[PDB]
Amino acid sequence: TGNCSAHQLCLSCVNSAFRCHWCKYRNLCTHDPTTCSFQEGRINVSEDCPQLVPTEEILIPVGEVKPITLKARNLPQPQSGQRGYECVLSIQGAVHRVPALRFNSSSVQCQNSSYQYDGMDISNLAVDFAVVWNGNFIIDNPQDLKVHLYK
Ligand SMILES: *[C@@H]1O[C@H](CO)[C@@H](O)[C@H](O)[C@H]1NC(C)=O
Ligand SMILES: *[C@@H]1O[C@H](CO)[C@@H](O)[C@H](O)[C@H]1NC(C)=O
Ligand SMILES: *[C@@H]1O[C@H](CO)[C@@H](O)[C@H](O)[C@H]1NC(C)=O
Ligand SMILES: [Cl-]
Ligand code: NA
Ligand code: NA
Repeated sequence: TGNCSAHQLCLSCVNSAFRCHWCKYRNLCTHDPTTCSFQEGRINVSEDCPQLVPTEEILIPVGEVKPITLKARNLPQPQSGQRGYECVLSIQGAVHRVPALRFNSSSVQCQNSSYQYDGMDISNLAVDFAVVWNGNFIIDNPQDLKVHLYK
């Protein structure tokens, strides 16, 4: 027994021993699935959670306008008034937000941007990033995927 609400993302939530459900449009974990917005928002097992899936090295050359195309599963369609998708990258301690597009439930793309980083001897920089929607609803990234900027 415990507060399902303490789980911050879907995968932790549905894997809880507390017996919890994830509300994908409200972005919260609950013991009572009736607190989700509607039935289709209720996630009960990990395979149904929104998540990025394993992919080969995401390689973006510095100083060139490029999109970043990410493979996923179960990405939610925003409800009325909810904001869409963004990529949030931490590059050497600074946060960059890039507009993104959900092409479908299995594909999200950070839209065209150029990227830079400091360091003449770093030929390939691993960058922490999140895909979010509605400002701060984070998509689970269980394989710990990184963006790799390269020189
Ligand atoms: C924790 O769960 C109890 C129900 O067992 C509830 O009364 C309380 O509001 C919950 N707290 C939070 C912060 O969700
Ligand atoms: C993205 O940027 C490249 C390079 O500037 C450009 O050639 C391409 O047309 C752009 N694509 C979109 C969809 O804006
Ligand atoms: C999802 O969108 C991408 C990009 O447009 C496309 O390549 C892919 O085939 C789509 N997948 C499905 C199942 O529609
Ligand atoms: Cl919901
Ligand atoms: Na969500
Ligand atoms: Na992942």
